[PDB]
This record gives sequence, structure tokens and C-alpha cells, in this order.
Amino acid sequence: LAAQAFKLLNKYRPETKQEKKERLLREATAIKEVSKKPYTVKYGLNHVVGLIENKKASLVLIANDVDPIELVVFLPALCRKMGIPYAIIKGKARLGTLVHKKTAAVVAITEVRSEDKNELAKLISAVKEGYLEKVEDTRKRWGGGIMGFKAQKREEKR
Amino acid sequence: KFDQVKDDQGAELAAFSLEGLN
Amino acid sequence: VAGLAPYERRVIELLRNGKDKRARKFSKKKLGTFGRAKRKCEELQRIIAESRRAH
Amino acid sequence: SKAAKGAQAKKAAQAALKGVHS
Amino acid sequence: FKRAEKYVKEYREQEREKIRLARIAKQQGSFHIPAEAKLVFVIRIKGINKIPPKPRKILQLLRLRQINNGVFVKVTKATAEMIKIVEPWVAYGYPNLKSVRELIYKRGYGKVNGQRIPLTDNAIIEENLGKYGIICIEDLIHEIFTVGPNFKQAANFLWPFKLSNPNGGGNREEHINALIRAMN
Amino acid sequence: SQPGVMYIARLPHGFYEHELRGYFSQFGEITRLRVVRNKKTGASRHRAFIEFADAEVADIAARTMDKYLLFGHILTCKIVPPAQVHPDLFKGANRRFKVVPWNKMAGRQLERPLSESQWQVKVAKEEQRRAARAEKLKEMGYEFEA
Amino acid sequence: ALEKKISRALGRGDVSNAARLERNANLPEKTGKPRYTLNHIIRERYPTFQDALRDLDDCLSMLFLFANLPSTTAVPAKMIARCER
Amino acid sequence: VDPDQTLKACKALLAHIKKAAAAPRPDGKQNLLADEESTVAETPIWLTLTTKKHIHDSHRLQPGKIILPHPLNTSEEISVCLITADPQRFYKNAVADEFPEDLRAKIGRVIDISHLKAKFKAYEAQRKLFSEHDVFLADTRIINRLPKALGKTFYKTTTKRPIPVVLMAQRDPLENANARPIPEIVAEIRKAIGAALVHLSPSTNTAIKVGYANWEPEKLAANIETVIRELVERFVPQKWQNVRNFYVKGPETAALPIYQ
Amino acid sequence: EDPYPDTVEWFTSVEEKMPLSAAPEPKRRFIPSKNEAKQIMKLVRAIREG
RNA sequence: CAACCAUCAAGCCCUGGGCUUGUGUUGGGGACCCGCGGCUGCUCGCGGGCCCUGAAAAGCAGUGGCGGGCUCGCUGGCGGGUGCCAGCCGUAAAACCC
Repeated sequence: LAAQAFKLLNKYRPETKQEKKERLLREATAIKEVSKKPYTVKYGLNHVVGLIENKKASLVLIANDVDPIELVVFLPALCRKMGIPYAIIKGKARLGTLVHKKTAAVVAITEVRSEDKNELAKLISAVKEGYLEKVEDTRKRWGGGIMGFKAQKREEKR
Repeated sequence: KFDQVKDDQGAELAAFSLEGLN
Repeated sequence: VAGLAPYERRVIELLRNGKDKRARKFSKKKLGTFGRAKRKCEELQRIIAESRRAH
Repeated sequence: SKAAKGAQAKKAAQAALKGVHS
Repeated sequence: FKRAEKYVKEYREQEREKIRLARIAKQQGSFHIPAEAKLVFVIRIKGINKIPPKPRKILQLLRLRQINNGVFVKVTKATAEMIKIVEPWVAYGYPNLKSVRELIYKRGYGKVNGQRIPLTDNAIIEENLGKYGIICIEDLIHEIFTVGPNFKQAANFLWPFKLSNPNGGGNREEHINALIRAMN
Repeated sequence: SQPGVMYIARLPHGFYEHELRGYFSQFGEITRLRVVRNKKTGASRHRAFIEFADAEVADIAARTMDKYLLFGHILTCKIVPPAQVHPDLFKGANRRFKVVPWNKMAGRQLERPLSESQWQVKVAKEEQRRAARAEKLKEMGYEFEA
Repeated sequence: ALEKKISRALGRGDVSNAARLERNANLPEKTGKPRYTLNHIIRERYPTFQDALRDLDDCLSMLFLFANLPSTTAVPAKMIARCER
Repeated sequence: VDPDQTLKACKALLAHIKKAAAAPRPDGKQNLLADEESTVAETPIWLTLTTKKHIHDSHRLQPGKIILPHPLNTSEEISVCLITADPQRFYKNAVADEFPEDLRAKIGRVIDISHLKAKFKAYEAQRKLFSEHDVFLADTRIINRLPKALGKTFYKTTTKRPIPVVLMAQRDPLENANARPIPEIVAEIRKAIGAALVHLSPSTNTAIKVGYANWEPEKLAANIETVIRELVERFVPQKWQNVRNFYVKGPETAALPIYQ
Repeated sequence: EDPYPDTVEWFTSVEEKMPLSAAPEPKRRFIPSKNEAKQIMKLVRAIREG
């Protein structure tokens, strides 16, 4: 699931600064000597949470290692109540490499072009079944309890 | 100046063209 | 997402068991004002009702 | 026998779910 | 450890390759080239991990197994059929005179008694061939460029050329010259 | 020795017979396999049943492969409970399901000529069905002379 | 630091930024010319064109060796071609 | 073949079609989107050809076209979808320039093969396009590519299949398409739009469209007679030696026989 | 008393069908970008000045 | 888990229009209509027509063989089997391979 999502996200990765300035110069020279809405992955905590609140998001990806963790605690729950499918991937580094940055907290897919309606819907269904139900049966509990041998002996002696 | 087509066919030393005055 | 404080959970247990007077007294002792105690009992009561509906 | 089969099946599941690289 | 994506991809590759091979086998082996025999140098590139039996035997005849192998060949009817059969794995075209000269001079090895010795000595060249009309490495070069009756023997004697792997440098008539300086 | 039966549905095209064999054997020993196909035209109908030697490794494969996106197909690999396990689930296991060109044969029995007795039998059948056709078509208001 | 940056680009998958990074690199595999500018050091080494002619012995011998020799990873075919020219 | 019996059979079958259409549907329960006149109309009457041997030859199996004296196509409200090899932009430019009367009105969409492969690879997408458009045209350079880009539900199942056209005058697609000129393109397209399609099946039975019941019996008789001559003379192997039964059939009723 | 209890999704059990904000969408989300328009104009100025 | 058929060919007629050889397509279901093969027959196959269908899903797998492989014996040779072949064809046998 991570790999397929990364494939689609890479096919929709945002334009970098070099090629953005290049296309701006393209347009300027065209003015010297016709397009549709750009579809690109939306990034940014506040932007994505507002998009989810307005139900403009089709899929939500959440970094698992946001070192202020409060920035995310409410995000899976708000996604669940809103209805937008959500998943939690390993690496704010991969989020920041999907975008052309060092790190990103959340990644949203809202709308894509015609050619990949099918694979967008298929990825949405795949996640909302095979990760959503799997971690939905068991997510209302408390984790931990990984005591080792020395921990067991110490607790027995205590 | 040396010409690429003749060099490719195998001119070698003959490929280069020398002009006494600039 | 956050849950309940220890005293909030204590008052929740009291209200579920039916000791409304005891819950109100405990809330007053923890908060310091009758109005705040009444209000907190109110949110906790709608939380209990919403949990019952959800179940 | 049975333990070895279980171990190899668990290894295959781990390889399929997490990869082999590192 | 190997995965279902690879299983499916390999099976589809095999299926499509089998379909295309059957297509050529059923169709007439007539290429849009004049009936004259030509000279074409062919370099094989790793396209598919697993190869069907007919392309495998063709590659066996063309001795192109070790990585980055190339060899000269006569463009005729049967050879064109074999090339069209092995099309995905081979990249081929007309060599240049400078290209063949540089190839033979930089990378030249002689096959004697199942041994691969470099073309250091015309004495070795003649102790190998001797009586067929070859007199030196330049004689072999001229034979290869202007094919003679001894072309098959010359091709058998010369070891297949092992081109260096390039770092980024169907049929095309002429760009094989650029590719041969790229891998040379 | 309790074998484990696992049913795999929503098979992507081509992940069929030696593909299931190889991948599920790379998990562990497979005793039987059968991907069901269509007798009319040789082609899998996208579901299969496999039988592992051990129900435990069957369970492992089931949970590790159950929800798996492969080539746009979300496979469904779930353990067939031992209670049902129909006896004839692997009647055609381990054997080809060959592509039989029934259309080609049918055309070729048509193209072989027949004997005179067979011809007159065909004539009798054809004239009987001509009479039936005339009977059912008269109510429309048409009568063909021939 | 520039190979560090091109490794940055290759690891992140930014093919276009990697292309500009190698453009700035001007690597002597496509270049055929020296990767570095040695004009100042050759000036310091050879105060006179007479000394340049004196070292032309090894210069010409070794470059003709390289004109004859085939290419390897360290010595690209392009730079051998330039030596031949 | 006898035109008097052909005409009377077509008259009787068409009359039965009107009676069947006028007969109320038994549940005492009516429709919105079908007035009685339109219910009688848009009903295909066709002819099925049954022969005596298997039709093995590949380009006998290949779809062909026949110039029918009255255009088989209604040209009333249907949409035709055309498939282009290269500059999509150029062919939209051409349809925007050339002819406003009928080509604007019947050409609903036109798609380059690259855009078709990119936008319609989903079974849902191909089925939706099949339902959306009414008849299809494509260039001979694209006909052989269609079976893989468009699935069985588009090609194998229904007679609603693309008709080959020639966008050939006698590589970089941005540079220049190699196409024959626009008015003659329009002529080829009108021929294809009105040109009855013939698809042959490997077995000994095939079905060919001949017309719609709302026409008149003499038009139907002339059209079917020309269809018979063209089929018997151009496509079927062993022209008069393999020939057999022709049945004139309506939408849901029986068929009327003629023997050859 | 169970110390660490399972959380009951009393509020999130109900999926909300509708977006939160009724504020009308501004024109900028349906018209092209004047920010890039001004940037293109500045680049044209720079090109004209050379 | 990329893309990768001829993004036009070759041959013809009556030289200017075309024609011809260029095989390729998910799987199901409907208490709907038709044609041909068989079945004494119900019916079953093949081919159509009209609909429903996320690239959907719970045995029903049935028709004859060539070679090849794994075998059982007699003398590397010969004769019977095979829910074996990522090989072929269609009733024969050949082809392929080495």
C-alpha cells in the first residue's frame, strides 16, 4: 500500500522551483512573441485540515513520526468522522521528499486528472478496506506490554 | 577546423583544415 | 480524542452507578463553584447518553 | 519439522510485508 | 526472496514474447531491405531475464552470452530472419570503417584451442589462419569491411567483442557509430 | 497432518497456475492447486483454490496475503473452513486445462462431406423444420412458396 | 559538496535538479576537457614557453600513448578523442 | 432471389412490428421516454445469413462496408465517435472549421488513440463510452490497435463496432500529420456514416443490419436486395456454391425464410 | 476499576455528511492566478529591459 | 507492477481511386428473441440479437493424440502405464527439439 500510494503521489508530485521558474519564463516569452487547473498533491498541516473539514480531500496520508505529536493526535479522528479515507505512513522524510522539502506532516490528495480516476479510486478502496478495517478492529485499546525477560524477573522479584 | 563527416569516414589527419590567416 | 481526567472519570462512574448527589458533591469539591459543578455534571451526562446511543 | 515450517512461513510473511532490504 | 509482482510481470513478458514470436513465425520473413547482402554489427543488450528457446538457440549461435557482447554479421535472408526473431535482445546496424578499425585495434582477441589471446602479433594471426589469404590484422580488417569468401572463418576466429558499459550515451541505420564510440 | 484449503479470488490476469505454485510454495509446501477456468474458451475466471500441507501455514499465508493490491486487483485470500471442503474441489488439479478449439472442430466436421444416408436424414430434419416454420409463420400473414 | 548535492538529488529522485547539478558539475565524461582549471598552476610551473617545450617530451609521448590506448572508467572515450585531436 | 416475395415478406414483418408495438404492455403500466411513434421507430430490422461452411479466412472475418442505396444510418439524433492517430489538436481544429450542418451534429466526440489509451483503460470507462456514443469510426492505422485498447465488451459483444476510415494522405506528431485533405475527409466520413457494416463470424451464421422499421417496404426491399448482391458477390467464399438460407428478422419476432 | 479502558467513539461514530463552513468559495479558486499574472508581467518587464 | 503491434506497410486493378495480406479483444449473470449442428427425445454445443454488471467472483474440469519426462520388465536396444511437460496439433499424424 505504501508503494502504490507513493507511485501515485510521485506521478502527482508538486513542481519544483527550477521548473516553476522555467514555466514562468516560458509564459513571459509567449507574452513577448489556454490551460486548465493544475492538479497537484496538497501539503501543509493547516491547509490539509481545512481541506478535510471542507471535504475537498479524497485521501489523507499522515507521517508517523511528528515530534510534536499533538500536531496529529486529532487528525485521524477528524478524518474518520469527516469520511475521507486516511492512512499513516512511515517517514515525515518521505513526505518531505514527495514534496520538494525536508519534511512534511500531512499529505492530501484532493482531485487528479482524468487518466488516473480509476487508479485513484482503486487505491482509495484498497486502503479503506485493507488497512482501515484491519487497524479499525483493534485501535480503541492501549499498546505497550513488551516486557522482556529481565523485566519479567524484576517484576516477579518486586 | 575539422569536419565530422570526413573524420567519421576516416580522414584522420585529413579531417583538420588549416588556414594560414585568421 | 483526549479522554477524561481522573476526577471526570470518577464523576462518570458515580453518575453511571446513580449516585447523582455524590457526583455533584465531588465535582463541587474539585472545582470550587456550584455553577461549575452543575455544568461539568451536564457535559458528563450528555457524554454518558451519547455513549449509550453509540453502543 | 512443524516448528521449522512455521519459522519459514513467518520468514516469508515478514519478507512479503516488510521487504528484504535492511 | 521474490514477489508476486515479479511473477506476474515475468509471465506477461513471456506471454507477449511468445505471441510476437508466433506472429513472426506465421508471417512471411520478408524485411523491407534490398536483396543484396549487407554488413551489420550487432550488440546485445539485456532486455528480458528469461528468453524463449528459439531466441536462446539463436543467441547460442551468435555467442552473445556474456554481458555487453557484439559481433559483425552478414545481412542475408536467414540472418535477417534470425535477427527479427531475436529483435528485443539485439541492437544492430551498419558499421563505419573507422568504427570497425578502432574496434579491432582497441579490443581484439584470437580464438585458438578454446583460448582467448589478444591480437598482439601478426605472427599469431598467421599461425592461426595462415593459408586462407589473410596476411595481418589489417588484412582481417579489410576482409571484414569488404566481405570476402573468408568472412565466416574470420568471424569464427575473432572473439566476440566485449564493449565497456556506457554511463548514459528497433533498427537504426547509422547511430550505432555513436553507440560504439559510447561503449568504446 | 491437517491440510489447509485457501480460496483466492480477484486474481489479476496471469498470476494463475505456476504463479500460485511458486509464490505459495515460497511460503511453504503445497500439496494441491486448482485455478478454475472456462471450458468454452480456455481462460481463468479469476478464482482459485489451493491446499497447503499445514493449516497453520495456510493461515499465515491467508493473513499475510489476504488484502493485497496486485496490478490493480485487490485479491481476496481467505481460508476455506474445514467444515465444508467439497470432496471434488481438486478433481482437475495438477493437470492442464487445455484450450480446446471447439469452434475450429465444429467448422471442420461441417467441412467434411457426409454419406448419402446421412444426407437424406439431414434433408428429412430440414424439411420437418421447414414445415414447422411455415406453420408458425402463417399466423403472421406470410406464406413462402419454396 | 557538489557530489554531495548530486547524491541528494539522486536519492530524493529529483531527476531534473540532478540534471542541473551535473550541468554545474561539468563532469569530464561528457566534457572531454579537464574538470578543473589548471591555467594558474601551469603558469607557475612553467615560467617560460621554453620550459613548456622542454616538458613537451613527456607531454607528447604520453598523449600519443593515450591516443592509441582504449577507454576505461577513469579515461573516457570523449577525452581520448580530444587527445587524438 | 425474388423481389416480389421479398417485398411481401418485409411488408408482413413490418406490419407485425407495428401491431406488436401498438399492443399495450400487459401490466397496465406506462412509460415516459417512449411515445408510440418513437417506439415503432428506432427498431432495427435485419437479415441473418446462414451458409454451409465455416468462414475461416481472416479478412473475410474482418469488418467491411457496403454502399447502401439509401443510407442505413438514420442521421436523426445519433452521435458518431471518431478515432484519430495523431494531432488530436489538429483534428479538433478541422472539425471546428470545416462543416457545420451534419458533421457538427453527428460527431459527438473525437479522441486520439493516445488520449484514448490514457483516459479509457477502465472497464467502467469503456462501458460508459459504449453506452454514451451511438456509432464509431476509426482509421485503418488504428483499427488493429483497437482490440486491445477497447475490451471485449466494446469489440466482441455487440455489433456496435468502429467502422474503418482512411485518414491517409497517400516520426514527430507535433510536426505534421500525414492526412488527406479536409473536404475529401468529410466525403469519406459521410460514406462511412452511411455505409452498412458487415461483420463475419467464424461459424456459418451471421447477421447484417438492413434498416429500421419506420422506413417504407420498397426502400427496405431495394436495400436488402443490394445487400444480398454485395454479400454474395464480394465477401462469401464459394459465391453461389456455399450459399444457403437468408432469414429476414425483426427485433423480437420470428424470421421469414428465403433460400439460395 | 479497569485502569486503562477502551475508548468509545461516541462522537465519531456518526459520520457527518456535510462540510463545516458555509463561507462562499472566493473567485480565486475558479479563476487563474493573478499572482502568477503579476510575476509573468514582471518577468516581461525584465526581458524588455534586457 | 514503466513503455515497447504497421502512429503505416507490401502486392495488385484499368496511373488515381481504391482493393487486397497484414489476429489482435476481462469474467460472470437475466424468471428475453433467432440460426446451425447433434441428442429417439428433454436438451447440449457453436454463432448471433437485447439488458445487468468497481479489472465484480465460492466444485461441477471436458474432448483425441504426437513427441518428451517419471516409471514396470525382456535383452545400450525392445514392449505396457502415467490429475507429469512453463511443448505442440485436432481426431490420423506431424511439427519442434537434441
